[PDB]
Amino acid sequence: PYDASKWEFPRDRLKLGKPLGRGAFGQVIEADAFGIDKTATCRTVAVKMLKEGATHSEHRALMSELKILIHIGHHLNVVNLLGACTKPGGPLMVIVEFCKFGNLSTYLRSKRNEFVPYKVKDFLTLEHLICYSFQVAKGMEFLASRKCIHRDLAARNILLSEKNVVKICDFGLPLKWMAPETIFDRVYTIQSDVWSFGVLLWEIFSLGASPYPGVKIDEEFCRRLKEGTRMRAPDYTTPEMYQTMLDCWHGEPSQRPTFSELVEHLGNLLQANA
Ligand SMILES: O=C(Nc1cccc(C(F)(F)F)c1)c1ccccc1NCc1ccncc1
Repeated sequence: PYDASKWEFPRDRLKLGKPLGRGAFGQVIEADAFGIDKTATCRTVAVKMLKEGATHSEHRALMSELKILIHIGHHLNVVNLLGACTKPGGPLMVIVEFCKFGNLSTYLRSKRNEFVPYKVKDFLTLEHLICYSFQVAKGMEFLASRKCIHRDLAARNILLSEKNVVKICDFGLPLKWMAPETIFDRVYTIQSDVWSFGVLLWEIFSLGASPYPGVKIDEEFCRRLKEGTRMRAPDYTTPEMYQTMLDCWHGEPSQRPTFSELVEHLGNLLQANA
């Protein structure tokens, strides 16, 4: 059940602004929420709202997401729920903390000319890339502990906040990030998200490059994946990091590492890079 006293926010205390994403359900927009932090301050927030012409299935989907977000709770590497507009008088709105710097893929592409493996300014290092990977693994380990499956784990869903802090989100087909059991059997598990994490590692260590470059996405691509074909090492990877991708891309879901194993593994690589 939904706790109104804890999550209900007044529509009049919200000032909608610049759009961030657009889907068939509605849109993600940037807004200013006045006194959302049990105070009288102004906070910039991200709002997911339904269009005027909305399906009952669309309303159920946004309500489910609100319930999933209430269930998740707070974690530093997961977008935090601040409120909701569920009461009649306007459209259904889901309010989360805003991430100013956008998605990691777009950010890393803008920093290709600003990369050095290590410092002996506004530059990325190997430590940064391992840190982002580590933070995503931590947030995914938390989602697994709350018995949640992401369904769309990709760099476009990894947002960057202040102090190099990355947060897992969901703006919502994405065959490049999909595990073989998800394509061929439609099985969605936490182990199929491990496969997606491997693709996300490739995105991080290629500095925002698109997975499977120049490869046609169809039936042949799918048959090659099932046959054991894998992506070659990206341009900015370490040998250990590429092996971690290959472990995530194991054909058998049970033979892939868990997010808890990846947290420990990436945590040690961060130490070893120093
Ligand atoms: O991400 C949202 N919901 C969500 C749903 C399911 C799972 C998870 C997860 F990933 F956290 F488990 C998160 C979300 C909700 C409301 C508005 C924007 C949203 N995202 C885009 C955004 C853009 C800029 N700044 C912050 C966020």
